[PDB]
Formats: sequence, structure tokens, C-alpha cells
Amino acid sequence: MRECISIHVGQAGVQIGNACWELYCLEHGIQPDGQMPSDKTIGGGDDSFNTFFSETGAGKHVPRAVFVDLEPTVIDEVRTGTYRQLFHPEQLITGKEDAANNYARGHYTIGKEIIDLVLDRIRKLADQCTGLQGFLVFHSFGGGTGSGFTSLLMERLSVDYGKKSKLEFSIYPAPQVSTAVVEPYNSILTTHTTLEHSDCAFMVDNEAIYDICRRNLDIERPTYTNLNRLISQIVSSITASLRFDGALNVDLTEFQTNLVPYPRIHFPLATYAPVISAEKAYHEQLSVAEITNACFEPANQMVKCDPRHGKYMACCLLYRGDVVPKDVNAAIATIKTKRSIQFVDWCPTGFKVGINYQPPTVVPGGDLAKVQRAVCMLSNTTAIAEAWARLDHKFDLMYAKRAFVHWYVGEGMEEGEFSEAREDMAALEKDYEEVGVDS
Amino acid sequence: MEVIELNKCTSGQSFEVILKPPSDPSLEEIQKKLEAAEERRKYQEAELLKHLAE
Amino acid sequence: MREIVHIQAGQCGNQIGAKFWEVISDEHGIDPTGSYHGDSDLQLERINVYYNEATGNKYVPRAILVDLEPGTMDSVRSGPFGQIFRPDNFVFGQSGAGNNWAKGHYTEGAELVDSVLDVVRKESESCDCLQGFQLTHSLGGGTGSGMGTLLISKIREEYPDRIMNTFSVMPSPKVSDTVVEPYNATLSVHQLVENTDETYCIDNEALYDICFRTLKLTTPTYGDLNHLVSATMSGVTTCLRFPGQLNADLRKLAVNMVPFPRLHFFMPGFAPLTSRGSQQYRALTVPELTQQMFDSKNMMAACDPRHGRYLTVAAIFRGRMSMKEVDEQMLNVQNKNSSYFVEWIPNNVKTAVCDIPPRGLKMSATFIGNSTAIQELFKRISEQFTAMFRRKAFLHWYTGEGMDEMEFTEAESNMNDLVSEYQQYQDA
Amino acid sequence: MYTFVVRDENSSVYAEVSRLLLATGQWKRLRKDNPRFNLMLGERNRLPFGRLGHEPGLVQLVNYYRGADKLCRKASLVKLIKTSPELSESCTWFPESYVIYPTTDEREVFLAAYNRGNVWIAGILISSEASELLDFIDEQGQVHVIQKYLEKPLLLEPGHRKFDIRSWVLVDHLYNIYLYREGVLRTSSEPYNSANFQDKTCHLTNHCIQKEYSRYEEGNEMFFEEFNQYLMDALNTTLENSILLQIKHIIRSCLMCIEPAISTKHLHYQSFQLFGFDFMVDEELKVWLIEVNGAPACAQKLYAELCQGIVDVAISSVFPLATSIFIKLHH
Ligand SMILES: Nc1nc2c(ncn2[C@@H]2O[C@H](COP(=O)(O)OP(=O)(O)OP(=O)(O)O)[C@@H](O)[C@H]2O)c(=O)[nH]1
Ligand SMILES: Nc1nc2c(ncn2[C@@H]2O[C@H](COP(=O)(O)OP(=O)(O)O)[C@@H](O)[C@H]2O)c(=O)[nH]1
Ligand SMILES: [Ca+2]
Ligand SMILES: [Mg+2]
Repeated sequence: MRECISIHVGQAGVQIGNACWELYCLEHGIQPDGQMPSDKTIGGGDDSFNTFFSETGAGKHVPRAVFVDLEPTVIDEVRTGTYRQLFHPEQLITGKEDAANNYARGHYTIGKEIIDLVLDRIRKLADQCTGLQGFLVFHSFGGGTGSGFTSLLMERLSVDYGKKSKLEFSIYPAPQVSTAVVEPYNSILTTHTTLEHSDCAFMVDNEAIYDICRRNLDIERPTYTNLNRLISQIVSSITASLRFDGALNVDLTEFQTNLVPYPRIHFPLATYAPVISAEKAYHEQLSVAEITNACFEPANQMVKCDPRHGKYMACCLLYRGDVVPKDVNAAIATIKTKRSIQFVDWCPTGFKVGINYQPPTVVPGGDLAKVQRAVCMLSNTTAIAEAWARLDHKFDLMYAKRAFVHWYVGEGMEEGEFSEAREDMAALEKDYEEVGVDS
Repeated sequence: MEVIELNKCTSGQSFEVILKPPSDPSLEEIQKKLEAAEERRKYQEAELLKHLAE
Repeated sequence: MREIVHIQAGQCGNQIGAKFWEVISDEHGIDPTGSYHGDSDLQLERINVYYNEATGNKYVPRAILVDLEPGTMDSVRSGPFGQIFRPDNFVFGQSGAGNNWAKGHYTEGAELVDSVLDVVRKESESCDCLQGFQLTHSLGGGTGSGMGTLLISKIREEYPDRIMNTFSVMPSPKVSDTVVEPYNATLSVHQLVENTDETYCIDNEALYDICFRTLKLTTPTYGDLNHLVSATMSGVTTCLRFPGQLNADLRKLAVNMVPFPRLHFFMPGFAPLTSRGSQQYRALTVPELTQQMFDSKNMMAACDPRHGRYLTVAAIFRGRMSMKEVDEQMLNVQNKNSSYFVEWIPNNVKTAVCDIPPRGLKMSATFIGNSTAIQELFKRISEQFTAMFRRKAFLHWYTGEGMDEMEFTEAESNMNDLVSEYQQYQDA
Repeated sequence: MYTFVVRDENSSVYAEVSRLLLATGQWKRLRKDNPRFNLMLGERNRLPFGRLGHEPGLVQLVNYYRGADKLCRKASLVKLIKTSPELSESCTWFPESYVIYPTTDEREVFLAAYNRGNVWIAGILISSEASELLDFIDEQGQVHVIQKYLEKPLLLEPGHRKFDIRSWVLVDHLYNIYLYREGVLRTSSEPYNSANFQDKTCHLTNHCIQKEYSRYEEGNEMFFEEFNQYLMDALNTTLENSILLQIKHIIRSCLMCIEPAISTKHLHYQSFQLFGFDFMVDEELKVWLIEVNGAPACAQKLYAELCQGIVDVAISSVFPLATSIFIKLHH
């Protein structure tokens, strides 16, 4: 058994954190006080679910995680909500002044001022770990902390834990819920600095989650709660394999082996289905064929983009519920004809499939209905570069006029770190173009 | 059209289905970079206090 | 919490400041004695941004009352809420400043200033997270104009890294008849360009035009003006005082509104406009609130917004309503008038909603625009200044305090620059 | 109100569209870089499809289908027909073609069928000899295609000259295939002379190279009522039966082949697009396809009508306001 540390950074990462950690608790049958009657290994055991929870001699199961906001308002809701008993005071790190949606502020000013306390607090968890494999980092691109501290922390982590894996769940900015206009600045900046320290990034575009909540759950004006609950389902599909008995995606190195042939193209597109309203009077259950096809409709992806215009370099199907290979292959067979699904030549046209027999768990009174089966696809398609092209364009419109630049410069950041960050993005978009988008 | 490495357990199954075959800086340099930023940040404030003291 | 130190100086300064306090004190449930008597814990949840905790569950405005003459001190101390201010926080001289910037900044204001800064230290020193200051003052007189901008220079020097916020009342010959106000205003604008992060431009031309035309106030008074200045102040500070996401501290506001350091002059706007004591018969529908708040008849700076381009814009909605509709309506605005927003700042309009409404309104909106069209206002002042500086007229009132022509030439040049700067960004 | 930007100032065709839209008080033209548009009249190359369909509050329409270039680039079209089971070598309305590269290559495979009457085509080079032909492109420095030059073209009279059929096809967001009723033959002025494969005059009907030499038709454009008449007076048939039946069949077969790859049915932006198909009638009245044109211009006579029809079926269909010139190709 090999443990993983979760690191939730900034408001978004921390609020998404409890969304996951709550769900995780429901799935493994853990209670708000760390108790898990089902575990009989009282005070330990190297069970698959220990990867995410450690055990206390009193029988409390404690997430292998640390949250860290540069301001206290959000984390205080974690040290007071239902699951306050469940975490450990020292894994909820907070500062006083935040980073005012300013990457440079959270990276340099205030970053420096609380990196070591974070790194230390993290080594604490690496010790009660017999074979730590790496970290999952949850953050937003747009905020001060989320963008600027995380990239700071990602570089100390490549120093402090060289042989360790780092995965990202990263929230791409959308104006329908964004609270800053400099967000493209912070997104490009933090992507650049972080690109070489992250083994695999899952970018959830707020815009995508938001329409999924509007169209499929009848929710008028989605709140962060709705968004964050849906993100916890998809996140739980990506991590189910690390906490349950399986042979596919058993440890974090396997994620980059399965999804990431090139190190820079490490942003797999996640696609999930079915997403049904709990209040739906009746819903005719969807079939393995029907859910698997849904995975090729752009309207279910965590990122609106067209994979028909782009090539694949990997694909994974993560089924939860009542699924058997016969149906899976059957369905593949048939979508293979109807849809346009070209891989790149130096890659086999093929799917890796995993099935967890236990259907998806829903937060009682949440927005999602229980479903007899569900699937998360993890395609690595070049089509996700669409997201970079549009973010880079917004960057270009503003930096041409130098709008807002003085806020980052005034914190010490040098104007050039803007152009070198952006130029790296152009490299990134160029590689995506070479690889895919040939035939 | 080719199921590979079917692995079964009481939690679920895992397999591969193929249809067609194929046709870093240092704590030193990190600190060298944070500090170049407070040196600029503190210089800017110097010049500002300097103006204000004029 | 992030605390804000409020300073209010001079006649104008001290009277819009007292009004602001009685309005937000109601909003937050504090009674004219400093004791909480509301319901919603949303009232108290951020109360310490603007108030201070004393034993008795009592709440003291973190306010400092400054003037070079005892008149206005005594009026406010004998106003409705005259009793809820830290009495050592009254700093006042005797001379007065006689509508003279140079006396507020240089000669009379000098004697008094350190006594003001002591209270500012004593207030700042007991802040866990001072975020900055907000000063209320006028720009056409002598104390608030001249001593206000001096205090701002002295405050930035002790707190170079806290935010500086001013509500600055601009002079208009529709409401005043002192000939030297264009001098005081240009000397003060020159200071504000260099030393404040965010300045709201409460223009007395706009305040008079609203009151006289729109509200049909035949014989308006400063209490009528100050009624518009009261609602606006409550509006643009909602995001600091109740729980929320957007523009919820002075820095985060600035990073959202100020794309270049000098262009930090804001054009406010309120809907619905109301004469005080106006019986409110109907609520505004969300599309009504939206249309009006963007309308020129509704600005607090007499500038044609269609004569420029919006650099950035913040919209605050208050009262129980539909975010689904606010969001629909705010989008439609930018979509049907899309050239009036610079295309080189994407998504430059941020919208907040506060469920708690202001007093006597079920529904209001408050608009904060950073529009290049505010060059019209500085231009108005600049042309009055020039008219009489080109003949060094009335200059003796100033050179006899030890000022020197050269200063007037500088303040004028920096403002003429500010205008050309706003104009270059009108063309992209 | 609706908003459009313009980003190809060389479109005779969508210059008419923007002119019409404006002339309604219901359409304003933003500046190309303003993102807050409903309609993008879109550039010819590297049009930023990635950026479309993300403005909330706005419904966005663009006048191209991402990936319609497969139909509209000669080397790609070939590969499209050859590979797509819907078309394949079962295809009998496409001249026999291969893709060749200067200095997936079908050069060996080309000669393979080159054997013993054999004339082919690549301005461009026509010749009945592999040498001089293959090496022409083998130097050229631009990938080109080798297509069997049709030796027995139907030739109009009086003249004994070859022509060229242009049909305009509009495909809206629903993937309705509209065929504009009026088409044009691009006629040759110099009587088509066999053994002149290097003449490039009588042999080529390109409106350009014909305006160099030219008589019977105003600017070498014959329209359908005249061509129908001639087809009746000689030949004894209709334009409908002999030719247009094949044409409607080729437009439908091509556009649907790619429909799964460019349909915007369930997409966050909508496409429509105007295609110009280029056909060749031959001696036995059998239609052949050559160019599909992705940004076609229009015969001067017909601009008024087609361009209004584009606005009508393709743009107003999506953005409404307050007999039909097209033939919907049913599928
Ligand atoms: N989907 C989603 N996005 C969120 C949530 N919370 C915050 N965000 C996004 O995250 C962005 C800022 O991220 P952070 O850098 O972490 O901001 P923060 O956590 O407040 O930390 P500071 O920026 O230092 O104040 C905001 O613009 C939001 O759009 C959430 O709960 N769900
Ligand atoms: N809008 C507004 N303007 C005011 C108010 N009180 C004074 N003023 C303006 O301030 C100017 C006088 O400035 P003054 O009070 O003498 O400045 P001070 O001596 O430095 O305090 C007049 O021209 C008025 O237009 C007020 O309550 N509201
Ligand atoms: Ca057990
Ligand atoms: Mg924040």
C-alpha cells in the first residue's frame, strides 16, 4: 500500500477539497469524526483505502491532506463544519493577508513568507508514510494564492521530493463565476512556472461545469456548491483506482504512463456521464452504450472543445456501477464507427477500461440523482489546446496595453517573467499542433 | 477487437481493448529568485519614501 | 479582520462623513449609542471593517474628525449619531482655512496635522489587518482640500503599503460662488493623482443636476446633495461590509478597477434616485435597475459615459432578487453597447449581489465605472483654472502663504497629462 | 439587434452579406477584435474556431465548417474519396486520382494504372506522358495531384468548345443542403482541340485564362435557361435529367460523408458555409466532379439573389427579425 498526500491551495482548492473529502468519507463509510466501523484494522492496516486516510489508535481515520489559504475565512469553515473533527489542526494552515488575485503577490510577497511553514507541515505527513508516492494538488488558476503560491510550492516539492509524482486538479477561469479580470495573467504565469513540476494536470473549466449544472440539473444560477459537488464526482472517478481494489491506475506513476506519452502534453480531458437531476420525476436509466457514447459529446467534457479536430494519445474508461466488459467492448465497437476518433500514428488505437462494481455515491440532498452506472473517460486529446489558445488570446489583448502589469511589477515581479511565461505557452500550443491536427 | 490483460477482483474488472496497432531548479536558485524580488520591492518603496521625504 | 481607518476633514468632508456613518450604522444595526440591535448576523459578521469593539457589546466608528475650525465639530457632535465617535478622535483648530488650499496644506494645516496623525496611529496600531484608509473631503475649499491632501501625503509615508481611498467632492459653479475653487481643485487633483489608490469623484455639478432637474428640487440644499452622496457611499462600500466574493477589500477592488496607476478616478452611479422623505411606492425591476445605473442621468460625475469607453466597471445589486436575471441583464448591457467597453480588457465588468437592501429601498443598484469619459470632469476644472491662471489672478491669496507660481504650473501640467492619458486609452 | 464582425475583406460574397445585414437597421458591425458578436464572417485561413461559442448571453454563428477543408483541398479530397467507405473506389463520378509530392505517396501506384489511351493533368501541366508530368511537380515544390484528363468532353456548338459547371451549395447549422437553382457553365471561347494538351486555352475553362483570349456568352458565362434550351434543341434532353440529377447526388454524397466530422448540431457554436462545386459533363452525358471550392465567388449576374438567400436561409434562420431560390437536397 502506498499513500498519497492531497494539497488544497487557495479558496477554490480548499472548497473543492471538502467536496472531495466529504464524498470520500461517504464512499469508504467513514463518519464526520474519523470513525469507520467497516475497517477492522483498528489503528492501521495496509488496505487500499489507507492511501488517502491514515488511522489513529482511537480508530479515527484522518485524511492524508493539508489545506492552505493565505487568508483565514475559508479554512475557518473547514475547522468548524461537520468534518472539523475529521482533520487535524496542523493540516489546516492559514495566513492573514491574501494575495489580492495577484500571482506575483502570492508567489513572492507572502509566498516566501509562508512556504517553509507549509513545506514543514507537509513533511510531517510524509513521515507517517511507509511508501509515499506523491501528491495531488487542488487549486484555481485565477486567484492570488491558487496561482502564485501553488507554483512556489510545486518548485519546493520538486526539490524536497524528487522521485515523487505530482498530479493537478486545476480550475480554469470562467467569467460567469470569476471575481478578477487579471485572471488570464495569473493563469499563464502559474502554468509556465508549474509546467515542469506537474506530472499530469486535470483542468476543470468552470464554464463547462457551469453549463452542465444549468442544462442537466435545471439549476438556474449555479453556486460554488453545485460546481464543487460535480467536481467531486469526477475527481472521485479519477482517484477511485487509488483507494479500491483494482489493477488499472493503481499508483500515480501509472497515470502518466497511461495518459501522458509527452511530458508537456500532460493535460488529459475528463468527460463524465450520466449527470441527472435528483428531482427528475422519472429517468429511464442509461445503458453502457448510452453513457459511453455521451463521453464523445463535447457537452459532457470538463472543457468545451472539439476532439474531432485533434488526435488522441491515450484513453481510459472508468466505469462505476453495473458494467461488464461485454457491453463495454460492444459499445466501443459501435461508437468506433459513428464517431471520429483518430489517434496519432505512433500510438495504438485503443482504450484502457476499469470497472468498479459499486455505483456512484451521491451526497444526500445534493443535486445529482443516483444512477445504476456511470463512466469517466480520460482521453488525452490535443483538442484541449483550444483552452490554451483562448486563454493566451485574452492575455495578449491585455499585455499589449500593459493593463494591470504594474500590480505584479510593484510586488517585485519583472516585466519579462510575463513575456517568458507567455512565450512558453506559445511553445505549448505549438507542440499540441505538431502532435495532432495533421490529418 | 482485442481484449488484453483481463484482471478480475470482487471490486470490479480491468482490461485493455485495442482496435488498431500503431502505424529543474534548486533550493539555491529558488532563493536567489525570491530575494531578487524583495530587493526590487524594497527598492521601489525606498524611492517612494524618498520622494515623500522631499 | 481587514480594518479601514476613516478620516473626514473640513466642512464638506465632515458632513458627508457623518451622513455615511448614520446610514451604515443603521445598515449594521448600531444605534446612536453604539449598541447592536439588529437581527441578521450578516450585520455583525463584518462589523469590524468599519467599527471597533468595546466592552458593553458596543461599537465605535473607526473614524477621525478633522477640521481647522471648531464649527463643524460641534454640529456633528450635536447630530443624530454625534455621540458614537471616540471623543479624542475629534481633532480641530481655530483659525480655519478660509477656502484656501495653501492654508490647509502648508501654514494652518501644519500646526494641526501631527495631532491628527497621532489619532491615526493610535487607531492603526490597534488593527490586526489594516487594509488602508478612506478619507471624505471636498476639493474646492481649503481644509479638506488642502489639509486632506497633506494628511494623505503624511499617511502614505507612514503606511506606504496600505491602501489609500478617498471620496472627493468636486466643485461646481452651479452650487458655489467662490472664485478660487478651480485653484484648490487642481492643487488637490495633482495630489490625488500621485497619492491615492482609489478616488470616487462626487461631482457637485452632477449632484446639483440630479437634484434640480430629475428630482425637481426647486431650491436644493447640501442636505439634498448629501442625500445622493449618502446612498452612493453605502452602495460602493457594500462589498466591504457584508460577506461576499467580489471587491471585498480595498486591494482586491483596486486590482479590479485600476489597469494603470494614475487612472484611478471612478465615476459612481446610483439607481433609483430619490429625494429624501420620498415615499417609495414601487420597486424597480432588475432590468430597470440595470438600465438606469448605466444611464448618464444617474452618474455622480457630470461626464457623458457614451463620450468615452469603460476601462473597468463594478456593479453592486442589493435587495432580494434573481441572480439568474441580474446576470442575464448585466450581460445584455455589455452585449448591446459593446463598443463602450475596451476590447483589450476582456470581461471587465464584475457584478456582486447583496441580499440586504438599503434603507427604504427594496431594490437598488450602485455602479462604479472607470471610464475614460471622466477626462471631461478634469477638463471642466482645467478650463476654469486656466481662464484665470493665465493672468495670475487671485494668486496673491496663495503666494502670501509662501506658495510659488511654479507649483500652480506643475499641478496644472499633471492634470493636463491625466487628461491626455485618459484620451490615449479611448483610442485602441 | 444582432452583431457581426468581418474578417475576410476579400469576399465579394460576404461583402454583399454584410452590406445587406447593415441595410436593415437590425445588424451592427463591430470591430473585428470585439468578441461580443453573434455572427463572424470569418477569415479564410487559420480562422480561430477554438474561440467561438464561449461568450455567455450571445449565440454565435460562423460562416465556415471547421474541417470542411478535407472536401476543398485537392490532395485531401482525393484521400477522402479513396478512404471513406461511403465513397471509396465504388465512386464513379470522380476522375481517377493520386497524390504526388515534390522531391501515402501514390507515384508508383500511379504508373501502375498508366498503361496500354492515357492523358492526365496536374498554371498547371496537362500531358499524356508520365515524364515531364511527374517531374514537373517533382520540382514544383508544392504537393499536387494527378487526375485523368477527360479526353472526350461534351462540347457545345456552335463552337466545339468545352465548359465547366459551377453549383453553389449552402449548408446551414442544421446541415440542410441547399442547392442554388441558378448555376453557370464556364465556357471556353477557343474550340476545344485534341492534341493540344499543352495549349492550356481551349483545354482549360478557368474564367481567368479564358478572359485572356475569348464572344458567344457575356464573359464566357452561360446560365441554365440557355444551357437547358441547347440540351433540348440538340441532345433532346433536359438539364434536369441528363446532368443535374447526378449533381444533386454528388453534393449530397460528399457533404454527408463528412457530416459526422463537421456537424455543429451539439456544439457550443454554429457553422454554416457556402461551397462551390465544379463539374465536368462528358460525351455520354455523365457528370464528373473535380474541385470543391471552400470560398467560392459568384457569377456577377447572381450576386443579388444568392447573397440575399444566404442571409435568408443561413443567417436569419438563426437570428430572426420581426419562392425559395434553393433546392433542399433531401437526406
Ligand atoms: N469551481 C469553483 N471555483 C472556485 C471556488 N472557489 C474559488 N474558485 C475560483 O478560484 C479563483 C481564485 O482562486 P484562489 O487563488 O484559490 O483564491 P483564494 O482561495 O481566495 O486565495 P487568494 O487568491 O490568495 O485570496 C476565483 O476566481 C474563483 O473563480 C469553488 O468553490 N468552486
Ligand atoms: N457636495 C457638498 N459640497 C460641500 C458641502 N459642504 C461644503 N461643500 C463645498 O466646499 C466648499 C467650501 O470648502 P470649505 O468647507 O471652506 O473647505 P475647508 O475650509 O478646507 O474645510 C464650497 O464651495 C462647497 O461647494 C457638502 O455638504 N456637500
Ligand atoms: Ca477489514
Ligand atoms: Mg482571493
